[PDB]
Amino acid sequence: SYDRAITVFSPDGHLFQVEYAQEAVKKGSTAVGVRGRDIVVLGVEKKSVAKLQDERTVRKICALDDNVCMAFAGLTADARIVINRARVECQSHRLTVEDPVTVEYITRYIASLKQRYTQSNGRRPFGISALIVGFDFDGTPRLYQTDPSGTYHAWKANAIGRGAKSVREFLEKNYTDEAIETDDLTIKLVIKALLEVVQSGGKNIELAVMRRDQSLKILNPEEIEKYVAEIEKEKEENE
Amino acid sequence: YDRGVNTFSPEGRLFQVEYAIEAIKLGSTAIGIQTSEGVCLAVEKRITSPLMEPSSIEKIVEIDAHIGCAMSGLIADAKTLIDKARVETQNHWFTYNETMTVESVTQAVSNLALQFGEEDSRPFGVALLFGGVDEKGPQLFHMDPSGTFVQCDARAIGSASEGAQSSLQEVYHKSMTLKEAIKSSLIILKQVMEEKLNATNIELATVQPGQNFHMFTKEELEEVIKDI
Amino acid sequence: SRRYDSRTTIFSPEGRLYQVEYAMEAIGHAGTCLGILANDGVLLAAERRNIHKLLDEVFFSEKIYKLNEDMACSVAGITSDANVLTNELRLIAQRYLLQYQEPIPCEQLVTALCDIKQAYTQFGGKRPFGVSLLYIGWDKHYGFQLYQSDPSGNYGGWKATCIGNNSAAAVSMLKQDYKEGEMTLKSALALAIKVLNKTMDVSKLSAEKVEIATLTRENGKTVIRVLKQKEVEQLIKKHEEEEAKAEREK
Amino acid sequence: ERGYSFSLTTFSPSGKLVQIEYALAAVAGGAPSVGIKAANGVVLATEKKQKSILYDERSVHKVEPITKHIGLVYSGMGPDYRVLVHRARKLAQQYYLVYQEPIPTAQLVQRVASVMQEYTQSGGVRPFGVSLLICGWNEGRPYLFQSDPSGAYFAWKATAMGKNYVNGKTFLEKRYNEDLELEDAIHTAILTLKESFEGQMTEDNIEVGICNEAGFRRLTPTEVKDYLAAIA
Amino acid sequence: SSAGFDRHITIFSPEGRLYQVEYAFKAINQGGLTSVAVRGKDCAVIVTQKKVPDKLLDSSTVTHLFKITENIGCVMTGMTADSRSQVQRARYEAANWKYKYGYEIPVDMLCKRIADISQVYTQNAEMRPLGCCMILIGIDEEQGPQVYKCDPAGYYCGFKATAAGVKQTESTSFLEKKVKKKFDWTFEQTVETAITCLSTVLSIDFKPSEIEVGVVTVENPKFRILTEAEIDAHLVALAE
Amino acid sequence: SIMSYNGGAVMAMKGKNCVAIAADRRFGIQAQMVTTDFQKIFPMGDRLYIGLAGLATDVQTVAQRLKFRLNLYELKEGRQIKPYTLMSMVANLLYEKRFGPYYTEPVIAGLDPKTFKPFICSLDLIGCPMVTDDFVVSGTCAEQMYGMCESLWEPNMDPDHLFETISQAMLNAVDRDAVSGMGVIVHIIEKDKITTRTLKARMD
Amino acid sequence: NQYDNDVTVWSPQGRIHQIEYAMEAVKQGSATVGLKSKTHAVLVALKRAQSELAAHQKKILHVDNHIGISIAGLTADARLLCNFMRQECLDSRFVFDRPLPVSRLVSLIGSKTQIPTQRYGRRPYGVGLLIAGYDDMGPHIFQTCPSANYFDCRAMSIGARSQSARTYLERHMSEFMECNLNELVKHGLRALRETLPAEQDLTTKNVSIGIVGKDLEFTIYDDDDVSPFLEGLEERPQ
Amino acid sequence: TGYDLSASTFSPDGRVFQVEYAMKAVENSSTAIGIRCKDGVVFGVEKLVLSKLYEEGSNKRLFNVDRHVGMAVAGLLADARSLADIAREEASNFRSNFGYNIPLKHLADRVAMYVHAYTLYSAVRPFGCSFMLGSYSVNDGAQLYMIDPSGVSYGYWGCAIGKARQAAKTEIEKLQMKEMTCRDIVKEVAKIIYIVHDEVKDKAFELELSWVGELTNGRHEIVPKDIREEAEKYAKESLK
Repeated sequence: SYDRAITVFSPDGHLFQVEYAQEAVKKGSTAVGVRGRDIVVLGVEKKSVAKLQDERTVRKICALDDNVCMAFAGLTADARIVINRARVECQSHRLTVEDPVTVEYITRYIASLKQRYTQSNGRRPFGISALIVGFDFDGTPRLYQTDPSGTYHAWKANAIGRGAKSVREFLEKNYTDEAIETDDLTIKLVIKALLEVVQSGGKNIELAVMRRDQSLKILNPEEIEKYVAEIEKEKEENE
Repeated sequence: YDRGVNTFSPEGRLFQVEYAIEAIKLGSTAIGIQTSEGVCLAVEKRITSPLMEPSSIEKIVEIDAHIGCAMSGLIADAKTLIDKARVETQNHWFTYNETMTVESVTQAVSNLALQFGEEDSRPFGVALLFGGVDEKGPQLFHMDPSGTFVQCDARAIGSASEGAQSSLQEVYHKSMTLKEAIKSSLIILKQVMEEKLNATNIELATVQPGQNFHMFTKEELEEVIKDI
Repeated sequence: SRRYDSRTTIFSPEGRLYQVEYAMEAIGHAGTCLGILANDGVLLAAERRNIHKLLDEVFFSEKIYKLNEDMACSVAGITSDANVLTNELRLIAQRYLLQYQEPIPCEQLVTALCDIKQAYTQFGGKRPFGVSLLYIGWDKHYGFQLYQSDPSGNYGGWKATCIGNNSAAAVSMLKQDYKEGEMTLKSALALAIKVLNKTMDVSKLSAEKVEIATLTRENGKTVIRVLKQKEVEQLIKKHEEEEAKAEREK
Repeated sequence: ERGYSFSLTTFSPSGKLVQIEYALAAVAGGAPSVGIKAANGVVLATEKKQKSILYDERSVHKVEPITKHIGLVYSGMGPDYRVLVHRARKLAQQYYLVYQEPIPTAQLVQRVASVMQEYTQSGGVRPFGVSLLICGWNEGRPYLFQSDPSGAYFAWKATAMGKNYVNGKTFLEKRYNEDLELEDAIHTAILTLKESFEGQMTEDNIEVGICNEAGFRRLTPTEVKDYLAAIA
Repeated sequence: SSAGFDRHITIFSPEGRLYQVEYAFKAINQGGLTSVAVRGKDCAVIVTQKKVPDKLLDSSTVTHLFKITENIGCVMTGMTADSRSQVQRARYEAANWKYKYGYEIPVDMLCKRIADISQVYTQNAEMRPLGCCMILIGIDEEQGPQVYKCDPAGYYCGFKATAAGVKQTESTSFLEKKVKKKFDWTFEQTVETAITCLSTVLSIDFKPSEIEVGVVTVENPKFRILTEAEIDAHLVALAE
Repeated sequence: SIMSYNGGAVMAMKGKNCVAIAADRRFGIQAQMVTTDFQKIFPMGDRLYIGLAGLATDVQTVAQRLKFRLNLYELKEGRQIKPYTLMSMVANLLYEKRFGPYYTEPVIAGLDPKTFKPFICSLDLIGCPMVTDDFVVSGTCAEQMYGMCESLWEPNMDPDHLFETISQAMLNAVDRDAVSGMGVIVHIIEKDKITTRTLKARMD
Repeated sequence: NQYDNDVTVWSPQGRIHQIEYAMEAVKQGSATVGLKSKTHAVLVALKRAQSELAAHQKKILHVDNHIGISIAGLTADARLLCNFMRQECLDSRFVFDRPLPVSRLVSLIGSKTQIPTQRYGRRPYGVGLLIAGYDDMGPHIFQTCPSANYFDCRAMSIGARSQSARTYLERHMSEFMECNLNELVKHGLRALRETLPAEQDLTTKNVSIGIVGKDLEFTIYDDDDVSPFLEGLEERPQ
Repeated sequence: TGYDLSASTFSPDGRVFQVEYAMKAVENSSTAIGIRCKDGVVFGVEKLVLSKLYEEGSNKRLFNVDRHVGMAVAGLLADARSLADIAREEASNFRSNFGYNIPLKHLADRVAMYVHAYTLYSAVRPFGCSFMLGSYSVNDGAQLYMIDPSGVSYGYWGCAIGKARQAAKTEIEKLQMKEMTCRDIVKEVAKIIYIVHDEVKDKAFELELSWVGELTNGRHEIVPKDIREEAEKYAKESLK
């Protein structure tokens, strides 16, 4: 019945065109992310190379500033505008105020820019959801998330994309109150979490970590293959 | 047609404003009580996941050092209201060297909500409760998306607010104390929600004349739960 | 008013797009364009529409538009909508040279267009671009490149790509016959004339129905060679000679 | 005003633009015309019959100059033609104010077609109902182009717009060749306009303009009476 | 067929038609009026009737003859409200020619600029396309007199004998039988056929006080509205 | 003045089937030089050059704005630019800043793209074109350059004597100037090739 | 029913229904009664509670030292016209250094509310303003309507079930010109008590009385000072 | 019917019903008549009392545009107030740009073109008012005009606007208005009002008479009929 407008309400108080934007997020590849003691980590799945293209232009993980990362879902066009806009704000903040940009400040900019972009008619909202991970604000690891309605929010372990309900239910029975120290253990938690992929091919995982002091460290498909081997080593205790 | 964006009913109100009241019903419940000793306040967080961080959900914010707040309904529209409510109390101190009164805050807040349309778009979906201690003692106010602004002595809004206000009018009288009214409010809370009442479900907010500090109790609230 | 407006901006109840999926299907009912990498070059191929015998063809190029100095592009879709994008894209690549005095490095030119092509799917009630188009070029940082524009704004860096519903069987052919590593110009030209033999259903591959342009980095110049119709002829007869070897096995 | 700003054209589910295909139907139901590129000139001709014996012939013209070496005709509806004519006049002078040199015929069609593009995409306006034929002899070789209400353009040797254009398209293909003279080209340009004319053809039923290298020139009825004087 | 909103706004229908402008062609016909213009000579004659249904209604404030400039007069058919607003543009832009260019506007140039204003109302939407009609006369030096006619569609032409209002198809059929033997039009041959066409299409044979006659002539190029006495002089002159 | 802030000298000279152009090399503030490799002659297509002299800001600015408009011209049209067409293009660019003008005086020299016909012209700081048949000069030391060219120029000259005439005209006039010098570069072009030579001048 | 959508669309009966519907929003609000003598103009309103322990919503609000207004209808259109009302009152003080004549201020309101009743893009103002004032020629009682008509009157009652208040005013309007404030006020609030259901009484917590006088500035009395006015009254004949 | 929504759309036979709908909204208003003698113009408005609380002179329909120009509106009263302020503002600019009083023939043209502009766009609606314009001068005499909601504006000797538009002008035209003085007109206007349905099926009424001419020296003001009350004394004697 009545939706076809972002300014009208339902007879029971809903915004269906805002709610339909979250349905476009569920067509994307899943991406998870946890925070740890010092090393934060986020991984993505469903690479699926097609035998005839270069793979350095299909990247889903980018950095806004020197100590903040980004992972998204949804459709690829609307993510490029939000990424390119957020690089300007996290650089123009440094010019007006000489501090580095906190991880909390950049998520309020993305949410508020998506906020006013929902209110006026003739402005189709962004059909993306994002994960902002950064251990930037004075040695403290944090990770937030966004929403197409424009609500920034903080979790401690996150999953999005096509099949987030299984992974988020998986991590509640898996994320121990025992803090995952010896950070390869924390990386092995993500590879165990990403092991419940839509097909779990093993070579379709692109994990990216950050040791909170260096830059981004994109893992190679030889170090990640070693972590996939030790996951099968712990699986030998079932018999 | 069937009463679209801006068109009168054959009988009464605009239905866009009428449907804005219904959007508050899917919010979270909250109770504010005015007492001559001060203003106490409570809310339910509605935390879904353990991985979901608890202290990221805000419902009580600090408009100023003597003015608290509470919200329900749409979180996305409430961040716009809290923004200029902090700004125009700060503009008042800039040009008058004095604190803006609690009533005249929401005068400026209710001007901006009655501005939907194409004139220089949609109405809001969020109700508010404002606690504060001005020169006339402690006060408590409430607004709606229709701009209808009124003073209350004890008010509960959000989901299950109808059943809250029935029992709340029995337990209230004019000679309450602040230590009595806090435990009088959370008895109403655990009778309208379904989870076990612990230190992670609810949070409190008190403001006093002599204690303009501390609008937010934190794990001293654990003592109040075990006393009841 | 209200009852006179088109939608162009409204999601589905399932979440898909109503107008963007329509514009991505009109390009399949249009001409055929493809490209192929080499170790020392890159080429483009095109299909001639309206091959009626009362035309002039005095432009020396119809599908190919030499855009900056070292880049060109094919085109597919609405030809009337296509002239707006080319005059803008030459103008994006030229204000970059006013700003830095260095040529545009072949990627952020494409993202500059793909932000313009995206923006009509967003705010403003307007018709999106029904044009997908290819890219060839050379830079200091990566070398020879292909890219694939879309009405949605997505782009991808391909090694050998083509157009869909017109010539979707070519992509199945390019995965079978394009060998990685060695892809040189004489090997790539003979591979390209083999593909258009099947997709264009005209027998014997009349040279007036094709168009081939290349690009070679040559002594620090990056020439763009739109090769004439005289040497299309012997390029066809080389592939016509390959039928004689193809019947020796039987 | 309000500032409505919405276009009246969107895609079909099949992928076609509906209103542009409707505007070509009004083009095909217009007055017929023919244009032939010869080896030394371009010949334009049209069909100009009045609905009454009252209408003066020295008031409204069909063959219309743009510069002194560029002319322009049409097949469609009347009053929409004079808009883009006056648009092409002011556009051709802006090239001359910058470059101090008369505009080539290829460069003019680059910009006139962009004007006809702009009414198809913008808000609330309707596309044109006039197709054109643009001629001219610049830099030795002469030229003959055709622009449609969609916004594209072409480059013809000989073509025909208006009513019965599919009959004139086959007739020009069976009569034209690689080269003729301009004086032979007018002879095959009336014989293709005599295919679809009425029972009488006089000096005031047709109207012919030419393009020599000496410049653009439209013909007075003295020559057109002497040209159809028993030479077919 | 009724496709989309072709019957409501100015868009193309199938078969290339468009209906909101050819509905305005019979928006003239609710006037109950007919105007005749005749060019035969070194002169030019407008003739148009008045329709006075009330004795309380005045006589001087009924006239459809409108003086644009001193050498250019016009008559308006169709509805009255759109007619007088069309003349306000014609009086305005005839003076802009004198200011910008320094001489008197030709009658051919003015009928272009009026029809170009009626173009945009057909081109743009939400703008009502002025359902009225205008007929001009005037003297051009080295060209003789002219008679022009504008349409709501933006189409204009110049021609010798003109009918408008309700009864074009009966009056223009009469004038082709009239103008086929091009006899000596001698400024009373012009006025007599201007009367006897309208006196037989309407078939009234009317009193001297129901028409107006506008005139311009190579001798006195000023626009000139005839007097009731001299209207009666030409009316009894054809009583044979 | 503002023209005398950095100095400069640009000379063009027409030959029989060829044309030559020359300029100085000194860059500097009012009395202090900076470097001896400041480019003042810019190629705008083959067999067609341009020389700029005046304020060193507007030399580098106009040469980039003209290059901005030339590449957009040579892509809408497959042909190259005629030497008459560039003169109308530069005069449009200078006249747009009628009251905020650039402080330079361009000198255009080149051949016809079809025939062998040479072309020389010079413009003012607001865009007055002026074509000649023998020579054009521009810069601070203008009056010394008229004294050399009026006495040494011959009508029909081979590329040998045309090089030797423009060499002696530039060396003897710039050495009389104080704020110009430190090297002279000479371009001599023709139908077949382009020859660039640098001269041995006084480095004081 | 297709004509019942916009302000621009006329009807085949010649009646625009959107203006006819904004009259219905006036009947949603409570009743209020205004009247005047030769020297004193008093308007009396009726408060309505929201809940059992919230404050009652105010009706009478001060405007100028010689102008006070009542309200009935939408609170959104109430304060939007008040901010336009207060701006015009202080401009004549700043420019002319005189107070406004009351009769020409209301003509500015009818010009203000006329544009959103003709142009598309803004609904008419649902509002029921009663106006009392003092120009140089004595007191005035004015009313407005969302059809942008303003009526001068000597007594008026608008709002919910205000027809029964009008019947009391018509059979006592001959007595209003002579009596002074000790009964002129309680001539007015005897008219409010027929706009009530017959079981409850007009108390001190639900009524407001505003008095502007010839020598008296406009003063709002509520909830404490109503007790010298409610003394000396009879009950309803039940 | 159907396409009758916008004011910028045509019917299939060629008329705009949104103008037609607004004309018969003036029909439901009470009767206001106008008449002019040889040296003045006399207005007259039948105006009915709403219930009882009307305060004897409120919301009048006899306006005052200029020093010598006033209105006699009927229809939607609020729409006539905004239209009267246009004519007040239009006559002020003619004073400030030309230095003398506005002629009534030029004033009615400026107003009717302004009413015309609200009958063309889909954003706005046509007015729902019709009114009169009367003035007097020594170089022009007395004039009396008439403006419909469509914008047609021309002159009368007498008119009526309201329910009884036809029922009043039947007995206006049996007066010898060409030679009477406008003091004898005032006692004759009052009987035209009281014949046709003053309070028969209605409740009550009150007569208003405006007044301009030679006796006022060009001023426009209400009658001193309060003085000597002679209009009602002479018209109520026509009961038999």
